[PDB]
Amino acid sequence: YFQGHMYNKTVSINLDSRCNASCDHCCFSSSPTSTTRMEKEYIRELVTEFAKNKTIQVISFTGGEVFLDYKFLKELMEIIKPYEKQITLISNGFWGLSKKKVQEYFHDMNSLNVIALTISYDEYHAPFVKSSSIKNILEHSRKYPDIDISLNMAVTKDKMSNHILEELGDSILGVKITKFPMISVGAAKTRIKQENIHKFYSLEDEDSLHCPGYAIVYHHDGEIYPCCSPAIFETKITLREEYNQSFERTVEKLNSNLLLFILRKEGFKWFLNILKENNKIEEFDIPYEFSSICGVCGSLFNSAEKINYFYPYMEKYYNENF
Amino acid sequence: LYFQGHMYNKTVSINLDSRCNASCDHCCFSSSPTSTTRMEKEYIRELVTEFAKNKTIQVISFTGGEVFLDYKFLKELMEIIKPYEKQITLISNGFWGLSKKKVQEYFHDMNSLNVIALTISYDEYHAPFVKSSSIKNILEHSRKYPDIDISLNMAVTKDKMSNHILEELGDSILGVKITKFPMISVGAAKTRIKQENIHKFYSLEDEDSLHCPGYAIVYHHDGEIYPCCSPAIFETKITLREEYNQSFERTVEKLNSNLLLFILRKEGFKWFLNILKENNKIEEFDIPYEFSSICGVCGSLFNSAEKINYFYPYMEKYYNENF
Ligand SMILES: Nc1ncnc2c1ncn2[C@@H]1O[C@H](CSCC[C@H](N)C(=O)O)[C@@H](O)[C@H]1O
Ligand SMILES: Nc1ncnc2c1ncn2[C@@H]1O[C@H](CSCC[C@H](N)C(=O)O)[C@@H](O)[C@H]1O
Ligand code: SF4
Ligand code: SF4
Ligand code: SF4
Ligand code: SF4
Repeated sequence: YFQGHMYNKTVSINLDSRCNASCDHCCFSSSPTSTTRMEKEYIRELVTEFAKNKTIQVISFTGGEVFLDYKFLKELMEIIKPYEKQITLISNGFWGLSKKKVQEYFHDMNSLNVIALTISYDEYHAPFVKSSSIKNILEHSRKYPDIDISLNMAVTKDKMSNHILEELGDSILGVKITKFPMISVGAAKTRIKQENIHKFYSLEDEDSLHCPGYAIVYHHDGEIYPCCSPAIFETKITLREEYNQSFERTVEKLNSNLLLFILRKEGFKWFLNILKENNKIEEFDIPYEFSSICGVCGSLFNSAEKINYFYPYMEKYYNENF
Repeated sequence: LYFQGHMYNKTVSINLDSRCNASCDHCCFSSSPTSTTRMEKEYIRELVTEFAKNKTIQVISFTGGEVFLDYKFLKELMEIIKPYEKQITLISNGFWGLSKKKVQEYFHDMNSLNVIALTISYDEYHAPFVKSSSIKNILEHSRKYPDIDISLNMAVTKDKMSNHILEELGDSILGVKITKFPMISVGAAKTRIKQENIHKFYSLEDEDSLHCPGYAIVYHHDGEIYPCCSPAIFETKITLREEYNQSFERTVEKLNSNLLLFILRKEGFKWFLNILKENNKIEEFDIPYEFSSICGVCGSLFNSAEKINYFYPYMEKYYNENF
């Protein structure tokens, strides 16, 4: 039906860049002193709109650390509750230190339709959160089979989290664990040696270079991104045109965005072939090797000059097709 | 204009054979190269043809045994499904990863035959039968096929937690969903593993946490049809086959009209446990106080015709009160 929009069923909101941790890989460079965030009242309005929206099924919350201002998170989950939307959360699990706190939060999550909780723990998070805190959360989650539990571990060649998993003991039984490489963005750009980042892809294997898929995120910088990959936040791709924009308008802009249409239909080779034919790979600092497809994305579109360079080619594509 | 009809009709699993190249000490099926339990090949072709033609089934899953052992047969079944465009899932011990030719050829076939998920099982129990490098070859090659969801399932006990297994896989596990899970004490796990080494972190006190993970129809290699994928269901007297040539529509109808399973789903295990507790039947029914999974309660509640029949008057009362 031309505009079918298979992106209006989920939305993510990044509540704050503030975090109790200061992870050396952090794509947001989050820390207790981070000040980037949308205003609380503005977030209440966004959440109220997402709860009332008839197509949205799932609302996800991320940061930063969303459990740091738990009173506000619970307040937003209560706005959604009469509308019966599903909620997902991601956390560093610092709150797991008290088993009593873990029991209160799980009681709330279960009564507020939280269907998934992802806990991030690895050698990068370890200086900030104790292993026992993660174990308390993972162990208590067994009492709530309707909450899908995941453990996400960000790794490098020198920090593969092998001993982290062992210290977690049997608390990880039944938990989906995913170890993933670093995206070279934020604190990972300056605090991690590039040689320690796993390189799985190169500029020549163009057949594997396809975006995994779009998902709308209202970010703590006040912008709107087409996915939640750490790489996207340093790009200049935004779906925001004004302060008070509806989700119908955000979805319409995502579906009519020519760059994103070309990226989805043609893959990253359409853009890489333009830079290669114009001898711009070195001028635009495209890395030869990357840890993920998102690494190409971030390097192609992380400046106004780099994005604008494609505009005459996109205009030609629009005229040729359609 | 039609409210919700039958549930559990969007997926089906078929267990192709109990034969396997491995002889894992935990195996719920007691699979080995000498296992003879299996439905006939032609009978399976008919089942797969019916599932492919079926209007509601979206996903067809294959398991064993080791389904890649008789690759020619598996590929034939996947080819029957192909014109109907159903999604397929596979689970394997990955013994075929030792051969680079098999890895390339099998991934090409899976991608062209709409295989959306492949689960590889590797742990200390599988390790004597399949080399680590074989698993590594499969995981590494899977990166070239991003539309195939890859999972690593590791069966563990207190004495065999598979800690070194993960380390020796290196970075081939990056992006792979790993799940370590405890044992269900069925099959070879009943006699070859000490009960003390099986994790038992679920209890009866977690009454509100006692819910069945969900029903999924399984056409098993013993020729029976089961309402779920748990190794524990085989020991219950809960089955879905009434005759040799039974349609999938009939299997679904039987599952949806099973009053015990309706009550179990809607009310949870506490409905049955509360009846036992009120009449002091927990010890008479050998209900364990601790268990590795909720399926452990299931197995103990319904493992005899007399236990199932004990609930009949209460379920009849429930049907009359509700509906
Ligand atoms: N440079 C980077 N590359 C890859 N993953 C990164 C990253 N920076 C952060 N992440 C991951 O992005 C996820 C969300 S971070 C925000 C949620 C919360 N503070 C948490 O840590 O879970 C975490 O799993 C984190 O490890
Ligand atoms: N007693 C038991 N308890 C729990 N999981 C078991 C089990 N016996 C077998 N399994 C698991 O059931 C799954 C399917 S076994 C059949 C598929 C294939 N041979 C394979 O090993 O993957 C495997 O992950 C296996 O480890
Ligand atoms: S990765 Fe998560 S826990 Fe670590 S600094 Fe970033 S926001 Fe905080
Ligand atoms: S390829 Fe680009 S748009 Fe697609 S998920 Fe990765 S960063 Fe986002
Ligand atoms: S667990 Fe899988 S690989 Fe091991 S014996 Fe059983 S069927 Fe074979
Ligand atoms: S609780 Fe019973 S019916 Fe449900 S999956 Fe486990 S064994 Fe099967």
